[PDB]
Amino acid sequence: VGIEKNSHIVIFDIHAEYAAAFNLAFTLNLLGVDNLRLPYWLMNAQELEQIFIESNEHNSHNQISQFRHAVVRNKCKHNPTLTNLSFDTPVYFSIDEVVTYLENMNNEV
Amino acid sequence: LADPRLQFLFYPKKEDGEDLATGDFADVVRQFVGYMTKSNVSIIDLSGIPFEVLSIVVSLISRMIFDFGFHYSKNRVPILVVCEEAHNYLPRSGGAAYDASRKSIERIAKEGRKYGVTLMVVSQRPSEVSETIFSQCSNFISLRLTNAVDQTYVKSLLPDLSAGLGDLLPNLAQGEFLIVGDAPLMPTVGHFALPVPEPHDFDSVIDRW
Amino acid sequence: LADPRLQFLFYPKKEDGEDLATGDFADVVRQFVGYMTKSNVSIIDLSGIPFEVLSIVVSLISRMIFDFGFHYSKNRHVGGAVSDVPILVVCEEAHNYLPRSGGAAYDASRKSIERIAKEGRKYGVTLMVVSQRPSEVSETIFSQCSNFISLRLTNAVDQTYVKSLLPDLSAGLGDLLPNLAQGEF
Amino acid sequence: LADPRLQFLFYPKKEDGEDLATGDFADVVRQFVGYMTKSNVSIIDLSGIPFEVLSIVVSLI
Amino acid sequence: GVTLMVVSQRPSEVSETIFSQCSNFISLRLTNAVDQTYVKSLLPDLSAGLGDLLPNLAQGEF
Amino acid sequence: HVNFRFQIDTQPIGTLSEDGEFSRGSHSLPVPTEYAYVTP
Repeated sequence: VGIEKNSHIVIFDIHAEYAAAFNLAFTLNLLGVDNLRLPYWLMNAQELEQIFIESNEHNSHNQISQFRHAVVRNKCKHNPTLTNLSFDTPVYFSIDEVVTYLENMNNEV
Repeated sequence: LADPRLQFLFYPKKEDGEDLATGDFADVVRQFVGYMTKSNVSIIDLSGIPFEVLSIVVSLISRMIFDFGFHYSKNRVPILVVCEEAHNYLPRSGGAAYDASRKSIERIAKEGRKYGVTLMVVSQRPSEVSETIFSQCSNFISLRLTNAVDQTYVKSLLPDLSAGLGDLLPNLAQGEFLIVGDAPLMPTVGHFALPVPEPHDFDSVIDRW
Repeated sequence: LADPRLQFLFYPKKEDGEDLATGDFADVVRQFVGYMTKSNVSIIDLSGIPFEVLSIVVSLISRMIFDFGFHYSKNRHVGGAVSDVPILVVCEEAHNYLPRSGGAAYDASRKSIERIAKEGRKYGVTLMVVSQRPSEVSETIFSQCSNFISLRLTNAVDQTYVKSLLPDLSAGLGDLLPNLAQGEF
Repeated sequence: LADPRLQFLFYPKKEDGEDLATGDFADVVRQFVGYMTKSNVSIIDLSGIPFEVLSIVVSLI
Repeated sequence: GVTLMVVSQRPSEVSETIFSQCSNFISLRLTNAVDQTYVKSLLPDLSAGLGDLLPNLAQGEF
Repeated sequence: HVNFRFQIDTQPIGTLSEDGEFSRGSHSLPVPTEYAYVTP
């Protein structure tokens, strides 16, 4: 990086050992935990499954289908612009609303 | 959701105090890339991130770093991803907990040159790192490797290494290296110069608690 | 409830006899940490506790101590220093109650200790693990350790594993393990 | 469609400038195969073409 | 009456289905091992003594 | 015994100077007819 041309480096740093080397022409966004910004909804199908779903319940895939098309429902509610929506679509949405959606399934009468 | 430290995943704020909107998607993307002129460096610090949410973060970042370049070079400045302590999150054989990442990285190792995204791997224990990633590495740099298993394992990968060049590895001194691959005209032994700058009342607490 | 040997945690009370109030939950910490600034060895015996619910106990204790360390080290995060109150936790025959093959009753404790291995180094909590059956335990915990000490090993099924782990191993010195004499390491 | 690179295919125009029609299919192959006799080495050059549609390009040829 | 000719800087990448058809084979200097050992399996009349000479060929040697 | 003969085999581990420094990793080769001492 010409220290003693366009090139971008991204460093996975578990042990946090690299700040001192670069402290001195080139920007130094020294990202951190709180400084970080990241949404839950950008994820793709399978990690959407991972974070919250767990497999112990033996008829869980009932819930998998419920989940997968549920969030689609919530997005088409929050995406009246878009048509023929599906789960994989990473477009804005809210999860508390789907929490209430599934809650009403307990409220069933 | 009540889990405090994970809050940053569910509900983030900007400086103004607003909940994130879709418009700044690109903005957060350019939190990584940044300006095309005056190229910059990014340092993720993974210590604070919990251990159970470590794989997912990295798969997500890999997805973005890959697809941005896809779409930028479709019609036509490379980026490189440096993975330290690789073996923690790319094991040879492991359960689902670390599989989510295995899939993101391997695909690049299959094909990502066209886009300008390229990897770098660092491993103190090269044997316990998985099968697929290494074979797609053009050049190799090796410092001292004392343990016995790794001698044979690394001897296998690069057969340009003579029958005798293996014995050299345990006798390597402080800052001496062996480079083999396409870049060098001839296999050679070398020395590193040092870098500058080098890398490096209970009531009170329960009140916060 | 009729069991008289589990009343203590159900009925933990001072000599005064007054019931517990959430207003004060400091003393539970005090005993483990011991003191603010002076060496404090603090033993804990687990024999009397019935062998059924040991895991839950250890899990709760570890949770508390780790949280304490974390928050003091955060006050230091804003203080610009490392937490100068470090803790060491010695676990003998963990291979009894942290196996490779474990039931759910063990899982709910395993995770706890697992935590302390992967991140605790940052905040000031360290483990020491002692065993007689090396291969029996989950490789997960044993993989984190950096320094190692070995005595005589006449057994072979247990021999061949450790030879895989230790970092600076050589062929010649390794074969001395089986024929060592007592009091040698 | 706005792309100026891709219009040669979208808009093929002859020496006279007449519209393209199914009336003359055969002629289109004549350039690839060339003569009946006194054969010549036709050369395709793909440098100028964008690297996006090349896969779809080769198949029909 | 329609025939094919193929040229490849690195052979082992491309789908072997296409290579298997070819009957006559030409080779130049080849160094990379993963690219090397694969070829040896394809070509029909290869032997050890001649194959060993493949890597150390000079430029313009076929 | 066929006089007595005792053979010992050894592996290099590093170098030590006279002043006292210890550098790990070696490049030198000791020629024959040279003495071997027991570490004080």
